[PDB]
This record gives sequence, C-alpha cells and structure tokens, in this order.
Amino acid sequence: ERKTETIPEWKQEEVDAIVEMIESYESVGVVNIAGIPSRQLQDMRRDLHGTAELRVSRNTLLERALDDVDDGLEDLNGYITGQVGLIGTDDNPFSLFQELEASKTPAPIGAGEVAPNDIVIPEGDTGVDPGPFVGELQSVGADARIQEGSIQVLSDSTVLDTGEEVSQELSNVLNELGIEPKEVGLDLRAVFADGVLFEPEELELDXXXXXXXXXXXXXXXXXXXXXXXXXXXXXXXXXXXXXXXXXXXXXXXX
Amino acid sequence: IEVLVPGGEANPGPPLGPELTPVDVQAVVQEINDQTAEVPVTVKYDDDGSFEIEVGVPPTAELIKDEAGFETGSGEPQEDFVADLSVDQVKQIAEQKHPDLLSYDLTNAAKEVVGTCTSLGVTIEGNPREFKERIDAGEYDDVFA
RNA sequence: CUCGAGCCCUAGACAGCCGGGAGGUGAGCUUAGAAGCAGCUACCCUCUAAGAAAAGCGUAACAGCUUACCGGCCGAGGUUU
Ligand SMILES: [Cl-]
Repeated sequence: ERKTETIPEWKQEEVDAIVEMIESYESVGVVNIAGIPSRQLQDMRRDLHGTAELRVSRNTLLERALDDVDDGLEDLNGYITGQVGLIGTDDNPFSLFQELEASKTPAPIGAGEVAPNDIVIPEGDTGVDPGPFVGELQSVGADARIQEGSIQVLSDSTVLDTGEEVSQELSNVLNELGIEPKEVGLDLRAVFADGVLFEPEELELDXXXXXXXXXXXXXXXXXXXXXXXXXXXXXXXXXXXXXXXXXXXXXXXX
Repeated sequence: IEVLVPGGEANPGPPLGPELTPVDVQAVVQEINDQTAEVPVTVKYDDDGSFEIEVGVPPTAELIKDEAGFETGSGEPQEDFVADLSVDQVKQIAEQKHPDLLSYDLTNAAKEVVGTCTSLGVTIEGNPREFKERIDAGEYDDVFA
C-alpha cells in the first residue's frame, strides 16, 4: 500500500499548531490565498492584525485539524480545495467578510495578463535619469518630454484599459514607474460562527440600503414629531418656521 | 524641476522656496524639521488650503552611524569591532522606521537593527549574535516591555 | 530480462504545469559605483505556508531569467544502490 511507515514529525507538529489556532478565535473560516505576492500578503496580515489571523498550511493538514475539532467544524472540509487558508477572529461573521477588502491587492501586473482595472499612466515628474526612459514611454503611451530638471510626463491620457493584454516592455516601464493597476483580492469560501456555517452566497449580502433604511427611519420620527402636539429637541424648528407660515393658509388663501 | 531635498533643518533654500509661491509659501516648514540631520523627503503638490507631504525614511545601516560614531564598518565583522552601541540607543533606531520593518513591535524591530549590527561589527555589548537569545529570554524587557 | 538492499510515499511521494520565492537590504568591507552573484569578512533578523547576507546563467553597474524553499492542480508508485 502507498501510505508511509511513520508519519513525519513536522506534519504532526503542524496539525497541532493548526488545531491550536483553530481553538482560539471563536469564529473561524477558510478563504482563498487566490494568488497574491508575498509583500502584498504580508501587508494584508500587517493591517493592524489584532482582528483576524491568517493561517496557511497544506489543505490536508488543515483538514486533519478540522477533524480533531468538528463539534461544529466538520462541514468546513467540503470548502477546502485549491490554494486556500484558514482565517479566525473574535469578530462577527458579517463583519468578518468585510475588512478583508481593506488595503488589498495593489497588484503590479506581471506581463502576459489582462487587468479589469485602468492601466492609465498619469502626468507628473519621475525623472529617473536622462536616457532611454524618454523612449521607453514612447513605445507604449503618451510621450515623455524632458523639461529643465529631468524627464517628465506630458499627457494624462490612457495607454491601455481593458479587453487585451499588457506589452512586455510596458510591464517593465510600469514596474519602473511603480504602477500597480489591478484588483483581485482575498476571497472567502465559507465561515463558522456559533452552531452554523455561513456561505457568502446566501445571507451574507451587505450598506447603502441599510443607510437608506436608517435615514428613512429617522425621517419617520420627524414626520410624526410635530403631529404629536408635543415638544422635541432637534424637531424644535418645526413650529419655529411654521409660526408665521401656515397661519396665512387660514387667512390669505381663502 | 522636482520636489525633494535632504536635511532635518527648516526650508533648505532653492528646491522649496522658489517653486512654492502661489499661493502657498513656507507653510510646509514644519514637516522636514525632523531631528536627524538627514531625512530626504518628497512633497506632493496640494490644493491652496495647506500642503501635502510624505517622509522618506533613511536606511538602517546609516541610521546606526549617527549614533555609534565613526561610519566605517568592520572589515571583518565579528572579528574587528567599531565598536559599541548602547542598548537603549537601539530602542531609538527601532521606533524610527515603522513601515520599513515588518515587525509588529519594537522587540522584533530591534532584532533586525541588531541583525544588521552583526554585519558592521557593532558589538552592542559583548556581541551582536547573542542578541536573539538574550531578548527572547526577556533580558531587556525593562526597555521594550 | 531476473534477483536483492536502503530511503521517500494517499498526512499525496517522483515528474510536469500554475502560483508564491517577501522586508530590514542596495548586508558590511573594498570600490568612482560592488546592488545574491569582481574580491575580503561575516552570513545575522523579521514577516511567514515558505523564500539563501544566494546555487547558476546575466549586466559597465542596476535590469532580467532561473535554482534553493512553500502552496495548489494531479493521483500511485518513486528514488538511490
Ligand atoms: Cl486555487
């Protein structure tokens, strides 16, 4: 049979560490890792920490750990395939699927790819050094003119936007310019709350419509405030502007 | 012309004053006054209201020069010594660059600083190499913690 | 073609393909500049699933291409002798 003889030590230690992480953070979930560069992933882990913690390992070692637990955490296994990693937090599930968006994926766009974002190069002064850089921008986008201190960028217009890929040389002048125009992100495949698992597709919808119903409720009170024949605080200007106003509707009107 | 200049002084002449005239003048003088003098920085164009700036943070190897004295590093590190750098001085260099380091606190940030200090033969007390053990044993906690 | 021995492997090996190979930092010294990679010495430290103070190309020097190292896809043997 193709199983090994003795399970290697580090595989055992890692399953323990993963279980340890899982034990804390009363809300736990699996997300993506998508594809994402190291420095960018660090900066996702480097945002304040202290809210959620990202735990990466082999999908099999994450799946071992969920089987050691599982009073609730078994069903989290069907959501583990692909590149993927564990997340856990003391925070709420609904606030969990947010803040993941916070400072995510600058995405430098290596050559050979199509980005849904705008690759437009702006106008300003970079001026690395007088040289082929003047001609480097010429073979891609709006010309670079050298004015009195160094090379500069003239036109603020677009080079490429969407529907095709990036030039190889552009990718290198986008790297020299320090341009990262793409958005991918760290997804969330599922999460476990108290007794139940939350799939992002259902019940996880989000904020304007809440801020739309929340202002509609405050306007619901001020609409009934002066019709109460009562006295209010901020609604005190109700009668103040109705003093000399509606009085003429019973006098001047008819 | 561009906007940038070293120094921890106030308004070091021609890069700043001449270019900034309408309508902002000298209102940016507060930002570049940082103690170390050098702090090369870059000022972004702004609206008429105030100004906008960012602070470029100097390298770590050169950050320990302005503390430990003579700037020549060790020819043979962990052999010849510069020599010394005080322990609380390292605390200062560590709080200096927050984003330039990946650490979540001063404790680990210090380790990187002293990490580099091995290369220059900085010999913080007895030797830069012993530092990780010492600080992991909670030696210097009075400083950091 | 046959007979052994060791090691690795469904806690997913071997190969391939995809993704990631990060920050202090362009380590110090040398040098006009010596940026993993002319040379001498050291070879620490963080973030990590993991990533050398760089194993090999490459540059006038930086680009740039890989190797180490980690994750995924795949699934049954692989590898040394
Ligand atoms: Cl995937």
